[PDB]
Amino acid sequence: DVPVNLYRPNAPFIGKVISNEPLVKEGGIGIVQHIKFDLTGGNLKYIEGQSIGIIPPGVDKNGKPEKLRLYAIASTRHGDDVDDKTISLCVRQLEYKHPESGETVYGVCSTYLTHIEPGSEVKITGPVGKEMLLPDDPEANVIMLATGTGIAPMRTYLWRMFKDAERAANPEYQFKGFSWLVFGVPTTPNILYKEELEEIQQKYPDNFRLTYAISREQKNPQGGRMYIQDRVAEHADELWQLIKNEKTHTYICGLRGMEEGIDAALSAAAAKEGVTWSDYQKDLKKAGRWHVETY
Ligand SMILES: Cc1cc2nc3c(=O)[nH]c(=O)nc-3n(C[C@H](O)[C@H](O)[C@H](O)COP(=O)(O)OP(=O)(O)OC[C@H]3O[C@@H](n4cnc5c(N)ncnc54)[C@H](O)[C@@H]3O)c2cc1C
Ligand SMILES: NC(=O)c1ccc[n+]([C@@H]2O[C@H](COP(=O)([O-])OP(=O)(O)OC[C@H]3O[C@@H](n4cnc5c(N)ncnc54)[C@H](OP(=O)(O)O)[C@@H]3O)[C@@H](O)[C@H]2O)c1
Repeated sequence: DVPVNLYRPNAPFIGKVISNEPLVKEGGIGIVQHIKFDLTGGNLKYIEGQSIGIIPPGVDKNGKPEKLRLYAIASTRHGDDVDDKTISLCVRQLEYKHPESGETVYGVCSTYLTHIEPGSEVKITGPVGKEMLLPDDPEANVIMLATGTGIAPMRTYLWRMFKDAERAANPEYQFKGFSWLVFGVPTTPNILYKEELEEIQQKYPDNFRLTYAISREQKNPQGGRMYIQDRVAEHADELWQLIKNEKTHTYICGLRGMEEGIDAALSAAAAKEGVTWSDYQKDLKKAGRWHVETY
């Protein structure tokens, strides 16, 4: 019983922004915002791992109304206030140089979202998605591999697993498994949710492990920027040991470029033991224990 499309793109939920809080500390690169919306009055229900569409105001270059952009939900089903009245997103402002013009360009929806004021009414659709759901089993193991805003669904899992108010609100889900987050961002001030992630590891050293790939402050053994797949390769044998456990789920969220390198580290470790990764991975997919959301 997973609710999907309670509000469709043609008839979105309209809710007010409650707050818009900066996640990149001083010295960091660009802007990433934690935005929380009010759902009271409507009936938008959601669970961890799902996404929502935001429809920004305006029309594109062709005179057509702007389409929805999808964003991973960043709060648990209860919302950040733990009262079932809200929903949060974790949004990067898109900013780039035009290939042949040199001008600074900004994305439409991510600029709209990152500069939104509390009290603004926003078009919301969904929730959508069944690919990234957490298992109900409190004895599952959870491997999370995340670049940038890819942390968003991981935040829904981790908070559900480890937040005081969440543990008090979910008596049927007291997590006892092993949890491992590998998180790739460019700088320390760019570590989204740093303090809260570090708080979790301190309180649950046996249930949660936190590994960073800080791409501009750390180098991989081969001279390059420290990326996710370099952390993966570094712990490849242990991770493969853990993936072989039938209770283990793996979640990948962020850049598609992280996948090729993850498969190569694991293909190597799995071959040491006479197992062809790509076929085993095929089975994991079918059994629904390999979860991928790249964009
Ligand atoms: C499943 C899913 C989940 C997502 N979750 C999140 C999330 O949690 N947080 C988040 O911030 N985003 C997330 N996104 C991405 C998000 O949906 C938007 O795509 C993003 O915010 C940019 O939208 P925009 O409207 O700001 O940019 P737009 O105005 O739509 O512009 C994007 C277009 O800009 C062009 N572009 C980009 N770079 C260049 C370049 N270098 N040179 C020339 N053109 C370029 C491309 O044509 C691209 O299609 C997710 C996407 C998907 C599909
Ligand atoms: N990471 C994502 O979730 C994602 C998804 C789609 C698009 N993007 C692009 O990145 C911009 C910012 O993204 P955002 O804040 O989520 O992420 P952001 O903080 O940049 O974090 C992305 C991390 O991925 C690293 N990285 C770059 N190329 C990689 C590769 N091939 N394999 C593994 N890791 C790699 C980046 O390192 P360096 O920059 O130091 O190389 C950085 O540490 C977006 O506006 C978009 O242009 C990112």
